[PDB]
This record gives sequence, structure tokens and C-alpha cells, in this order.
Amino acid sequence: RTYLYRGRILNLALEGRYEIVEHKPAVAVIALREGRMLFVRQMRPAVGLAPLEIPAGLIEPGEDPLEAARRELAEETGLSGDLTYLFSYFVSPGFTDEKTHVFLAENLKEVEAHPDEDEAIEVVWMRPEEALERHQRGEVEFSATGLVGVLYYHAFLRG
Amino acid sequence: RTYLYRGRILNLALEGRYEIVEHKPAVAVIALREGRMLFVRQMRPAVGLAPLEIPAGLIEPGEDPLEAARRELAEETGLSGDLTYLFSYFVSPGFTDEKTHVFLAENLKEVEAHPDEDEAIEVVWMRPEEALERHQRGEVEFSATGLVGVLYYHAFLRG
Ligand SMILES: Nc1ncnc2c1ncn2[C@@H]1O[C@H](COP(=O)(O)OP(=O)(O)OC[C@H]2O[C@@H](O)[C@H](O)[C@@H]2O)[C@@H](O)[C@H]1O
Ligand SMILES: Nc1ncnc2c1ncn2[C@@H]1O[C@H](COP(=O)(O)OP(=O)(O)OC[C@H]2O[C@@H](O)[C@H](O)[C@@H]2O)[C@@H](O)[C@H]1O
Ligand SMILES: [Gd]
Ligand SMILES: [Gd]
Ligand SMILES: [Gd]
Ligand SMILES: [Gd]
Ligand SMILES: [Gd]
Ligand SMILES: [Gd]
Ligand SMILES: [Gd]
Ligand SMILES: [Gd]
Repeated sequence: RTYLYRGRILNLALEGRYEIVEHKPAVAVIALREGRMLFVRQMRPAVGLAPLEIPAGLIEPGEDPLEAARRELAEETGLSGDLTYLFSYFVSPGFTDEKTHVFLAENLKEVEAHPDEDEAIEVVWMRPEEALERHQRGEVEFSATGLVGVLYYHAFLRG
Repeated sequence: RTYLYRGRILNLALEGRYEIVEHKPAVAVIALREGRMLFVRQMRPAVGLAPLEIPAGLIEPGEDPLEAARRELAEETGLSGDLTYLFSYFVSPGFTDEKTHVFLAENLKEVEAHPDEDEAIEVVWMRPEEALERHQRGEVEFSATGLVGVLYYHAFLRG
């Protein structure tokens, strides 16, 4: 495996004829409250639009999945909760090793008296049914984390 | 956006401080039959293991999503069926523009008298319940397509 580029959140390498992109692992948090799921949107230069996602981020040096999940939820929404590990997935094993760990957040609580808002992120509480409905009409795009959250909801959280 | 590398299935570029990986779009096919979902496994150099996935592939030049879906299902499993577009998602909008289009395949039929097997792929018909169960114990890994298929099943195909 020879490297062509070593960067901030990724390295580009070649293994034979295989182009490989090493990428830090990540976390995603599904949070439901009063029939609404906590989605987030932000400027995504790579795609040129802001898809519907759920709180998520890269695991930082020194962090395990659970810890990164707590930090991302706290930093992007100013919330904490009781987290439960659900499952993980490789975003695109055909070229990258980025692995995402998904958690469920319950009993949401303000991290502090007056949470410090994240300017780069837009918090969007929305019924998972609406997110899917709108996506089906081509009105909104999904990130893998957003779609996984929506599907997980329909499969195990309704009622 | 300046390019550092132009390759076969991806280009590495820089947009300001953002590292961007342009990648061809892809397709995935969820197929259920007799309580079993059609999963596939193959050597994935990027991750060093063979996660549980569903028939999937890159959209080739000249193809639209539906056509690529038909080809991948045919080439990886030797099957055809009535396809229905379900939804799409960006695998990791934080660094790549790879977008995946998911379809449902019903009324599966042999593409030909004696289907030509794909040596690089391992076809694994398995109950989605078992896939999830085993993954939960750390016995098998999931690709985004595999997890999406499993969750979709639990949300809309049981009964
Ligand atoms: N990183 C790579 N570099 C060069 N050639 C590759 C690579 N990955 C696959 N190939 C070649 O392309 C052919 C398969 O093409 P695809 O139709 O795109 O399917 P595949 O890559 O096997 O799986 C596609 C989808 O699953 C996930 O891994 C990923 O998200 C991707 O969108 C194979 O015969 C293989 O030789
Ligand atoms: N391509 C990039 N290049 C350089 N810096 C980046 C990039 N993407 C994000 N950043 C920087 O990192 C910080 C955010 O880090 P993360 O915690 O990793 O979260 P984010 O990248 O915003 O979303 C993470 C997850 O969602 C999906 O887009 C993707 O699958 C990723 O795993 C931001 O302040 C931003 O400046
Ligand atoms: Gd984030
Ligand atoms: Gd972050
Ligand atoms: Gd504060
Ligand atoms: Gd609606
Ligand atoms: Gd494939
Ligand atoms: Gd293929
Ligand atoms: Gd044949
Ligand atoms: Gd079992």
C-alpha cells in the first residue's frame, strides 16, 4: 500500500490496482422525542447541498465510539442523554474504510443552563415519516446517517 | 477546486481547506424471498474484511440508476426482477459525493437457462433477523447497503 496523499481526515493510497481512501471512523446519534427525530443539516462542499442527517462526527484521537457520540450530540445540539449502541456500518467498503457507529439517545437533557449553539449546524426536529415522504418526492436529500435513522425509527420505534 | 489525483473510480481534490473525493454514483438492490434477503460478500481491500452487503455497484457511463441496478443484480446473482426505486443517500457527504440509489427487487427470475456465476462474489441468502442478530454479537460486519437493506426489511417487509 503506497500513499499518494496524507491529509487531515483522510489519506489516499494505492494497493495494487485498488484506490483506497483511509478515513477516521465516525459516530451517529438517533434521538426521538414527541414523534420527532433530531435531524441536522450543514453546508457540505463535497456534494454542493445540505442533506438531511442526524447528529454525527468523526471520532477524535483518544475517543472511543461512545465518547465521540456524547461529544457530537453535545457540540451540535447542546444535549446529553442515555446512549445505547445499536450497530455499525462501513459507509462504502469499495474504496474507504470509514466505519460509522450508531447510537440511540434517550432521556435528552440540556448539557448546560444555556446551551452554546453551533453556527455551522442547523437543527431540524422532524417526524421521520415526513422526512421519508418529502425525500420520496425529491424535496430533500439523505445522508447515510439520516436514512439509517429514518429506517431504524420505522422498524423499531413506532407506537 | 484543485485536483491532486484523477483515478478510475475517484478523484481527490481540494476546495479551500476541504479534502474532497469525487466518486461515481452507485446502486443497491434489496431482494426478499421466502423470509430470506439476498446478501453478498466479497474481498474488500479497503477494509481488510468482507462485510455483509446486498447486490450493488457503480453506475457505468451511459447508465441511469435503474439500468445499473438491473445489471448489478444480473451480473452478481444472475437474476432479474421487477425493480422499484425506494430512496437514495450520500454515503459520507462530509468528504465524498458518492450517492447510492436503492431499489427493491420482486418476482425474481433467472436471467438465463444456466446463470453465469460471479467468482468474486459470494451470494448469501439470510434472514434479515439473523444478519442483525449476528451483527449485534460482533460476528459479522455491515456495509451501508447491507444495513439499509436489513432496516428497510424490518420497517416495511415483515408479515
Ligand atoms: N477501489 C477500486 N479501485 C479499482 N477498481 C475497483 C475498486 N472497487 C471495485 N473495483 C472494480 O470494479 C468492478 C466492480 O464495480 P462495481 O460495479 O462498482 O461494484 P463494487 O465496487 O464491487 O461494489 C459497489 C458499491 O458497494 C460498496 O462497496 C460501495 O459503496 C460501492 O458503491 C470490479 O470488477 C472491480 O475490479
Ligand atoms: N473534508 C473535510 N476536510 C477538512 N475539515 C473537515 C472536513 N469535513 C469536516 N471538517 C472539519 O471538522 C469539524 C467537524 O468534524 P466532525 O466531527 O467529524 O463532523 P462532520 O464532518 O461535520 O460530520 C461527520 C460525519 O457525517 C458525514 O458527513 C460523514 O459520513 C462523517 O462521518 C468541522 O468543524 C470542520 O471544520
Ligand atoms: Gd458533525
Ligand atoms: Gd464535530
Ligand atoms: Gd456554555
Ligand atoms: Gd406530509
Ligand atoms: Gd458489485
Ligand atoms: Gd459490478
Ligand atoms: Gd450465460
Ligand atoms: Gd439466530
